[PDB]
Amino acid sequence: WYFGKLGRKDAERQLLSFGNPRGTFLIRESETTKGAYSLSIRDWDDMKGDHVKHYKIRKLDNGGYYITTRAQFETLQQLVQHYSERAAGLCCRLVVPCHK
Amino acid sequence: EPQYQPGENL
Repeated sequence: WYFGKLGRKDAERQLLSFGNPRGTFLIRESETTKGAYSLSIRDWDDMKGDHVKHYKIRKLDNGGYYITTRAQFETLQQLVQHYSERAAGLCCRLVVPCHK
Repeated sequence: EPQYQPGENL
């Protein structure tokens, strides 16, 4: 899922580099909110057919992560695994192998 | 302000 500690420029550039379709979603570190992160998904308006959206996330008080109150987890891997089946609160589900 | 745009499916 995540490639490392990239998500603003690096991610937005690699997300549109090879032409990886929807589902290529990665996790990174927030530059404005440490301890939390922002989902970098290749989501568009369907007119451009090429764009990246940043979903600002918040860390759980009990020590976890959740994009929505309808699906909260404790680890990133567990979160990814659940969104890898379907969309629990995003524009698209996390269905992608790798793109290194 | 950062470009934060959360899109849920509620």
